[PDB]
Amino acid sequence: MMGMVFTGLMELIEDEFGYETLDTLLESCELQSEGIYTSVGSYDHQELLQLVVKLSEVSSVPVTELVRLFGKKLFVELIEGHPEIANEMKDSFDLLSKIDSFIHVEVYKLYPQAELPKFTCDRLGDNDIRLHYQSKRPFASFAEGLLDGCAEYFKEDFTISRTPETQDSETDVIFNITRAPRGAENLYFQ
Ligand code: HEM
Ligand SMILES: Oc1nc(-c2cc(-c3ccon3)n(Cc3ccccc3F)n2)ncc1F
Repeated sequence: MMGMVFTGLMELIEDEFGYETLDTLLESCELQSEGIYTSVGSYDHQELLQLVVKLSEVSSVPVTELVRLFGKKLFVELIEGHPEIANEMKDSFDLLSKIDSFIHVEVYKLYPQAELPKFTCDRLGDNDIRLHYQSKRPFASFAEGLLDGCAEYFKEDFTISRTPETQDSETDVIFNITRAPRGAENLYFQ
């Protein structure tokens, strides 16, 4: 995921502010080749970061506020990119129990330039679910951008939380997904 992440980013700055602004972004990153390929490569992580820090100084958009909105655009692009991937899904909850089984397994088999960490899923009940992610590069803001984007297309109301034990720790993060009434809050505390 790097060639199509560039596609979403180019389309976002061109429509939101202009092509002149997109021109400045291009100037910051010198391009040896054409500069716009297709999804099939695999650049560095700093490459994406360089275009992110320029987007944080050119539009004055924070790296966290931009990571949220960016998550929404690219995720719905995949929905309109794989029509039968949407048909096979039944709900966002089922989506959580399908992410590790076939979604990232089918891609891994048909795309060897990607690598994934460990994923486990415990079930506490109906209104509580737990997702454990073991990775050395855990960005909570990025994860919320993709999970909430999915709940954006469906228009549901799920809330992704986190625990304080690994709240400020890396390598392992404990997430808590809770199904709220969808129209109630401040029922208990915290
Ligand atoms: C909400 C749905 C999904 C979740 C939560 C999810 C989550 C992830 C995570 C956590 C990463 C790596 C991010 C990181 O560790 O920093 C990732 C990467 C990737 N995802 Fe997804 N993904 C989802 C759906 C998709 C979809 C729709 C596609 C396409 C079929 C897809 C293709 C990939 C590929 C190939 C990677 C490899 C790792 C990378 O992005 O660098 N993902 N996904
Ligand atoms: O004219 C167009 N406008 C938009 C658009 C639509 C929304 C929106 C409206 C309701 O919720 N989000 N935004 C807000 C926004 C989103 C992300 C970044 C900056 C932003 F300002 N931008 N997208 C395509 C167009 F062709």
